[PDB]
Amino acid sequence: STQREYVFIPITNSITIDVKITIGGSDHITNIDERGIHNVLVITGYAVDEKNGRLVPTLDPCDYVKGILVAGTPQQAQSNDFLTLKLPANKLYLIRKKGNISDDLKIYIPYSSPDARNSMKTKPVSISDDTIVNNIIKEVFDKIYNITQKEKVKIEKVKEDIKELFSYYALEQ
Amino acid sequence: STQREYVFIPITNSITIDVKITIGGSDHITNIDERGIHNVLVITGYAVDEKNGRLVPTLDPCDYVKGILVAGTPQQAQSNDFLTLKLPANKLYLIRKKGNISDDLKIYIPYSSPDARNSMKTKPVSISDDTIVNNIIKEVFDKIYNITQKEKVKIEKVKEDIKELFSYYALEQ
Amino acid sequence: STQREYVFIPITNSITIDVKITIGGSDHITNIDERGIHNVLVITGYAVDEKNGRLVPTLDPCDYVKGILVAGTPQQAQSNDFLTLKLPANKLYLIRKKGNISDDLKIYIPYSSPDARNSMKTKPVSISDDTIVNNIIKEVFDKIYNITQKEKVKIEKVKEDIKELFSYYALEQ
Amino acid sequence: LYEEDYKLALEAFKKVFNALTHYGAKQAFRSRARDLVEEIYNSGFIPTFFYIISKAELNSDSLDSLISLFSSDNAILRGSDENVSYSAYLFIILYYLIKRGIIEQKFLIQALRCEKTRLDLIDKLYNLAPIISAKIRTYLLAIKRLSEALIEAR
Amino acid sequence: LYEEDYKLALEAFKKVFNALTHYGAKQAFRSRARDLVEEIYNSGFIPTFFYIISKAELNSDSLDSLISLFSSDNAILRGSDENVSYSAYLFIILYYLIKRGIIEQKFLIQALRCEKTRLDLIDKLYNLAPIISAKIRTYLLAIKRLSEALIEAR
Amino acid sequence: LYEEDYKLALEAFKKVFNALTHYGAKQAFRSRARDLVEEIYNSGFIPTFFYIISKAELNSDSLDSLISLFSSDNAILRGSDENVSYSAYLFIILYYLIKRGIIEQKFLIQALRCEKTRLDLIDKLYNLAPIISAKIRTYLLAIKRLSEALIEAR
Amino acid sequence: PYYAFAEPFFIHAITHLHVGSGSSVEEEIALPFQRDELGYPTIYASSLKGAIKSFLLKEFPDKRDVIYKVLGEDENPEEASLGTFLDAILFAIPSRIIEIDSAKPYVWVYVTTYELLKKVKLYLDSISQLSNASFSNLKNKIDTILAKEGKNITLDSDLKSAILNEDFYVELEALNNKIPSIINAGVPLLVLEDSIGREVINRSLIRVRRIRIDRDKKVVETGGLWSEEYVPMKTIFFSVLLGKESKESAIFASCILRNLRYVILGGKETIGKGIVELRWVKDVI
Amino acid sequence: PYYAFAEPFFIHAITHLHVGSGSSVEEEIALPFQRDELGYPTIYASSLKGAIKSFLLKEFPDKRDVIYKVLGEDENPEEASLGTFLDAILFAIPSRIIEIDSAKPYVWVYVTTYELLKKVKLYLDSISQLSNASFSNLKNKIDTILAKEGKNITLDSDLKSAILNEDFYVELEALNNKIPSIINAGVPLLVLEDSIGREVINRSLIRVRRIRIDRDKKVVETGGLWSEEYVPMKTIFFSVLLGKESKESAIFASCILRNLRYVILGGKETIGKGIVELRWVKDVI
Amino acid sequence: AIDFLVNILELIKEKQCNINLFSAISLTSIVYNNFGEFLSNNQSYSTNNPLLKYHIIILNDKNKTKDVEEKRNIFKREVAELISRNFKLDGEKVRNYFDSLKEVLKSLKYTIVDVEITTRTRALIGVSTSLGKLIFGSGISFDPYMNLPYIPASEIKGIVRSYIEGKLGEQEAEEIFGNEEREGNVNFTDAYPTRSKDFLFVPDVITPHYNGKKSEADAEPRPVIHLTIAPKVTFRFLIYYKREDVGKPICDSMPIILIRGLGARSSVGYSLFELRKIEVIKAA
Repeated sequence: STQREYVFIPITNSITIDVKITIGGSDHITNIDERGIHNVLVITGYAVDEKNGRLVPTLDPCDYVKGILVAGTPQQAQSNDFLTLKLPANKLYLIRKKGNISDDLKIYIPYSSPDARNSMKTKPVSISDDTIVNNIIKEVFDKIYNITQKEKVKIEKVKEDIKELFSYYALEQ
Repeated sequence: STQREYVFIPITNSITIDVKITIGGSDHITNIDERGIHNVLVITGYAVDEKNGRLVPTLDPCDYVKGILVAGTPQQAQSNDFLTLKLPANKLYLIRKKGNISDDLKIYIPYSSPDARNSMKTKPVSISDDTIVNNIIKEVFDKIYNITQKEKVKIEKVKEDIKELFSYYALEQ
Repeated sequence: STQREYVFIPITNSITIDVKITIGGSDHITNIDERGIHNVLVITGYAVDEKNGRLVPTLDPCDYVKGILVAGTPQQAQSNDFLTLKLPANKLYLIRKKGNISDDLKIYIPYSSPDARNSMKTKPVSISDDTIVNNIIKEVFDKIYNITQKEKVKIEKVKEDIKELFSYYALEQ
Repeated sequence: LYEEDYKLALEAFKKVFNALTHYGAKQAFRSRARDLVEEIYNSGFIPTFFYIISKAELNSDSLDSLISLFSSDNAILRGSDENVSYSAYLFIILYYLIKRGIIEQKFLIQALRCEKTRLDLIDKLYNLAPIISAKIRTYLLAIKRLSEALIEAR
Repeated sequence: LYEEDYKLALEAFKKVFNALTHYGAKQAFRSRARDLVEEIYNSGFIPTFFYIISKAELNSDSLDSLISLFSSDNAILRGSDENVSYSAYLFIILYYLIKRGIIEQKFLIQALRCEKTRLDLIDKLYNLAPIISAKIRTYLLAIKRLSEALIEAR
Repeated sequence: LYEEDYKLALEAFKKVFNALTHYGAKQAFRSRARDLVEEIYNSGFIPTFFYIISKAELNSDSLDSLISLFSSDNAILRGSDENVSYSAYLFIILYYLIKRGIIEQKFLIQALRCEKTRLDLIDKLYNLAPIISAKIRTYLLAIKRLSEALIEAR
Repeated sequence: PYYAFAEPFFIHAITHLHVGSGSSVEEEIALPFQRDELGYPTIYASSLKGAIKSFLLKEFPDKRDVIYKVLGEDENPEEASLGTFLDAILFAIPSRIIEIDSAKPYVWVYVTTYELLKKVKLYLDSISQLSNASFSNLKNKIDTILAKEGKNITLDSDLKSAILNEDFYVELEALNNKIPSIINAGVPLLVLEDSIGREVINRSLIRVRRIRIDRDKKVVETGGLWSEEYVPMKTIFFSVLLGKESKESAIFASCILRNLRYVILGGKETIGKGIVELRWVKDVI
Repeated sequence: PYYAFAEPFFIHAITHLHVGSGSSVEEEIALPFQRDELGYPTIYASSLKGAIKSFLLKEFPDKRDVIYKVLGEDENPEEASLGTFLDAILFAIPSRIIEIDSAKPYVWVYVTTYELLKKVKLYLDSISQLSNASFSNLKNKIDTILAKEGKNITLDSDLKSAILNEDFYVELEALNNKIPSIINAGVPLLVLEDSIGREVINRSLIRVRRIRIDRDKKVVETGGLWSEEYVPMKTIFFSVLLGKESKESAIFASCILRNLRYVILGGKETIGKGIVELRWVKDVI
Repeated sequence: AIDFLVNILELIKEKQCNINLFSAISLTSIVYNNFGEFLSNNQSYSTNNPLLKYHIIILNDKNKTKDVEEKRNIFKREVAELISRNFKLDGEKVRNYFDSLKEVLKSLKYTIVDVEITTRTRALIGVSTSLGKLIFGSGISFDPYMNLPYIPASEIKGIVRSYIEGKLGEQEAEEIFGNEEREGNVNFTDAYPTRSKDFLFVPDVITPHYNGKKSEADAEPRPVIHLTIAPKVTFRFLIYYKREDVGKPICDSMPIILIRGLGARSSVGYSLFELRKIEVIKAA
């Protein structure tokens, strides 16, 4: 069928090695058309663990992690700690929906243990410091979305939005 | 508790002897206050069987019968074939509601056998032939409603009111 | 004559052994043709009696019990408490009609006594909770219409309609 | 003080938002809402009510769906887009007429069941048109607002 | 007493100021800030709120922008001036209701996501219309001052 | 007592509905009511009036049933559907003309038979055309709505 | 007395007239017409005064100080204006008519109610008790009518039956041909019971949907759709102009109130709305 | 003069016109023509002003400033419109006539009622009070007719009686056989009493039925059938354009109104249903 | 007033181009529908009216009702022939009107496309319209102020649009004719007949035997006399626009659509036209 992997985008570069697949098929729902990323993914009750950033499952309905959903499989080295799921494209909180979905999808999620050893206070982390936005472009927005620096001379239209299109919760703990 | 018996109002003399208690108490559901009949019940899904007119059960929501509700229990030689039932004073289809009901009630209804031997073809018959109105006022509104000929010289009021407010369906089969 | 059988369809599975006939004739009025049920019957002024669930005659125009018609005769051990009746195929308040009926038919109704010792306070309840909706396909709709799974691989249609099409009012007593 | 009409509009839009399954039916009900309140203000209630029942196609199949929406919550209006739009708006109006005791719910439901007593329903409505047109204004305006809020356009 | 609201209003205005990008949306927000406060206390809170949401066009993308605006600081609710300003003022009201605990924050951030609960939110607000007319006046008038001051007239 | 055009339309449609036993007749009557109004506008009320009369094909026996329809409420229009529909609509127009007092019942009933009358009926219609055409069309629009509503589509 | 002069006048609408009331949220007409304490439309005396004082101020550029004295300065004010307007009571409104019991044809008549005449009688009583300028003629023409309250009535003809605005049936009973007609206008004038006059007058307004078209593609703009609400032409409002001493006021009622016949009230004066004819009761009865 | 200039002009439909009043509920057609307070066709002055303004904005592109000054800015208006359109009174409308005994068989004929002429005279009176302009020729031609009211009148023909719109038999009588033709076309001009002219004119419009074809099966789509009212070609609407002194208004009346000849009114232009011509009475009469 | 009805047929036979055909037919419909009454009456027998004919003709000697009923069908046929014979096409009104309209549009800076099409086989246009519907049961799109049958501009625009759509995609169709969000770009006018060889209307008949019948048992003929538009009539209509890039399709589409149908029941080859002439007058 189809396989997609959601990749967190916190302010840390723990994402560089968390997938092995760059394209895999031909279409990731995360698309970029002259105006910024379209069809961005958000999940509830979840906050990330930037030090080796993985999705800690919280329960706080405010806990949301904003990232991009790309087709692939994680590193072919996991599912012993990464959540897999099969959702029929109507259970995905996609924002900036420009194109539609394939009426079903199998999703993988970079997961981590609950780590029941401290108060799991998460921190509201907003992507600032466009310098870190820069390397983030060349780290993932160029490896995966190679079309950068080939078509978009308005990378600032992808630099200005990630400073605002992506905010999340981190544990810092 | 309280007892009230249902009395159909057709244009036939299948009602003459079906009532045993005129009042017994000091109130009823049906009322007559200087403007005609009020608080009339309507029973749907049933029709008349004038040869011993009883509410023959059918399933057309349109075959209905109209009658007043006075207190009493009939003749103590029936209710082996009459509908006895208790309702919370609100599940009744009342015409010209005036006041609140006693939040409890027992109801007696002249019930006929289904008699699944012939095609039930009920026929809507209204109350015409005001000679019938006279002989029905003599049937019930004098033997029961002694308040008539005691307070109301407005026999034309109640006559024109019975000529319209009381229609029904009947099989005549 | 051509005789059909009515059946209560509540959430109560009191319908296991209550008839004699799966098909009997070459047709039940109820049809199921790749589009959901058809010619569903409604009976108004009656309610179900979940403790030995049966059609009870109340006098409220709101109490309606939808069900299906099957050509049959009940269990050859009844007519003591089943309303048998014959109608000219028009007084049938049918739902989602497909064809036309032959202008004569005899039917039976599962009757339960009015029991004028308790207020028949009835409450509305819809058929949800597929647990009871899944089996009731096998429990009645297959044992009768055994073409199920032989023509309809899309049972979910005949599963989602009964979820929404059929209902009744409930004594909850 | 009370704004009970807004509460009633809310608990009625709750229903009709959960009967129009297909999304186009929701968009078309929104179209009906944004227009029929102006029409009922200008051209009175009886003409607008006739225009609503006409475009509703109140065949006994739909009437059952309405009588079920009255009580049930798993009811679903069936039909085309515009037919269920006008059926939902007719249900809106009848819900208001019942809750505010203008009509007796027993009588209304018994009318929608039969193919004849619907005429008596329309007649009794005719006798009450001034009161109904004075009362239902805020309710219908609330319904209009809810519709244009909770439903994307076409 | 409502003497902290002069700071709460300052925070909410700072948010919705750095949130609107096109200056036309800022001037439109100023217009809304002047217009709506009279209506809230003339026509009631529920009618004005129905009007606000009806003009706000609660679609999941702008809703997500608002959800982030509650927590983020760079959030950009976009769209059209005459339509993003109403959402900004609705955000003003919701920021107040959250930060004064009149409505629970998690319930709000959750009902601003699931369409079904979005209606129960409006129901809750109906059950808190008297309370949210007394508390919020000072806050909204502070927002009015700030709007007239910091956003240059059109 | 004077009855508005909608009240009169309801009162007439009631008895003309309780007089078309067969259902094909009902659907044909609906098909009439939905276009004879546009035809009356386009081609005048007198041409269309006598077109309805002719196309009714009364035959002096169905004419008796039509006349009985005024007096009784048990009468039944008889004939073929494509003729019973036109007889029903003819009765609709006659009920209007009589009730509004434009033309005496004796005159109309005396026409439709007794060929000598029909021509002076034409002349009387040409005298009263401004009286009738003023609002016959808004009386018949209500009939169109009632027929579209309470009669299935064939 | 308190008031030096009292000039009751009528306001006949030449074109349609729209005096804006001010929008709201629960309004269902974007631009409504100024209603009064009982629903009927009126003109608030503020709009009357502002419109007139702005008209006179440019149609009489010589004596721009008599006006400023009677109707108050616009710069630094140091005295209360000597002139006093009054809320223009709706006097009589036209309405389409389809009449019975008369072949004598009318395509529209004048309609007024008893409550409106009671408010006008209030105005007249107060003014006659506060300015010594009595109006026995008009006051009795109105007392004769009010002596017939609770019963529809016709003045300028005999109808005995009519259908007003296509909906409402009335059985008029002519008061008497002995009443001299209030403002002639040829057409009859009905005085209706108020419970029916309310619906008639409401039905007699003019609601009109307008749109706004994009200026580069000939298509409507989003949000460019509303409704307005005019009173029809030939509508009659009745107001009173009141004045005090300080003979500038005396000039006003001799040089200004005689050359004042046509003004523009309300708004939409680029849609040709608001043109108004003032007819002083002083010389109209 | 409250008005620098008054420019009464006629509006002759070249093709049919649709100036719609939107769909309603109390009326049977789906796209009726703009009616008035009396029930006759009209052109709300908003429609006139919008059409004319858009037209001559895209026609005279150099003089945008004058046009905005006299008609109104389209954005951030710092000042009102110096120009005023009055509602277009229906002057004369064609009608389908059948008549024996004429020296010439006519196919159609113009038709007017006395109420329309009263409204025209009212417009002329009002603008003659509010301006230096006076139109004694039109006023004379009009009251020459109005004197002979209370009966049907034929201006220039020998039509004794006729049947208008195959429904209304009218007995006519000539006026003078001398009075000039206001409608500069030898076609006769019937002027009927009201209550018989009201229908004859309401019934004289063109209700055409249109459909929408289901492109896939090439039949009519479901619910894709409607009617529309047009107004016949050569219908005449009288209206007045007014202006206040600005020295931009003077320029507006100095070349623009001297070069305004044809415009596109109403909707459905792509069906070729908009074209219309203006006459400028001041250079017609 | 009734004399008008009695004399309307004489009127058609004498004026023949200057009667209002719409009102004439709507008035003679009253005759047709009260036939027996207008027949059995002393009509002030006029030697020149077509209804005297049915007093001396005798059909079905014994029965009278069936005699009248057959006289009525003969009268319907005679009415159809009468309208076809007398009412012919004067034509000059249309030429003058179209010349004036062209001058007008040229003043408005419109690229004009003058088009004249000739009808090949007798055409039916606006069969559901109302002209003779009261008599024949089927009308013709007739303009009762120009007093000439016309093709609606909407109809021509719609046929052209359907063709250009099936040719160049709905996207391009809307780029030319406009969608629900922007105006069109091509304007059409109604088509009026300029010149005709001999007739304008000619009668015709349709006779459904087995239309909507279960079997051969309920089948029967059912003839429907009705007017059509005679062959060789040459209609004319304009097309104008300003976006000069839309003429190219209109040039191409026009000669192709007309070879197919342009009116009703074209499947059986009725409303077939020839593109007589296309003239263009650029906006310069």
